[PDB]
Amino acid sequence: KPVLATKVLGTVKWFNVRNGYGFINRNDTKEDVFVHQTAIKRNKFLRSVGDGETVEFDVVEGEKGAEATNVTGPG
RNA sequence: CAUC
Repeated sequence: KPVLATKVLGTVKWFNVRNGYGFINRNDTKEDVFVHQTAIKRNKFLRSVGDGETVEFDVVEGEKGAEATNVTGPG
C-alpha cells in the first residue's frame, strides 16, 4: 500500500511463471524486491517478465516486505 | 504471493 519509491529501474533476477512470482534487483540500492504476477502491467497472454530484462517500477511496502508494483518496460 |  504505502509507496516507497517511484520510477525505479531494475533487472529481473528470475521470474517463475508456474509460481507466478520472482525478484527484481533494484539498480538504485542493489536490493531484491519481490514481484508478483499481478504487479506487472499488461503486455494468447501470460503476465510475466523475463530473466535479465530491465524494467521500470514502483516500490510499495507489502505485508511480508517491499514489493514491486506497476512493472513496465523502461521506455 | 519471498529465492523458482
